[PDB]
Amino acid sequence: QFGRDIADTTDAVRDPQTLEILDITPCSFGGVSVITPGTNTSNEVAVL
Amino acid sequence: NGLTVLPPLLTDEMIAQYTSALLAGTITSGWTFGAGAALQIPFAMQMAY
Ligand SMILES: *[C@@H]1O[C@H](CO)[C@@H](O)[C@H](O)[C@H]1NC(C)=O
Repeated sequence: QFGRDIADTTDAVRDPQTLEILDITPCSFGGVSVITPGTNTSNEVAVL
Repeated sequence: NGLTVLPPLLTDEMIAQYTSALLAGTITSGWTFGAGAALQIPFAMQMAY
């Protein structure tokens, strides 16, 4: 009915209605990093 | 799952450019490229040093 990764994270499921098979991928997340020169030089920034 | 893997700053195809520069210095210029100047020297004379 459902599938596990090497570390026992669940990573696939059957739809119980149409018995086709779905992968589960986490919703994307990550660090917002601000690239800045020194404030003395400029107030402009770029965001990674 | 909260866990992340960040990339290295020097990519593997760019570490391999430094190892190439280090041995291409070593093969053409002995140790001298450590002491600032890459002085060429023919290799059978480097091995005599
Ligand atoms: C940087 O900011 C400090 C504090 O205002 C100031 O003393 C210094 O002169 C500044 N230097 C430059 C290059 O802007």
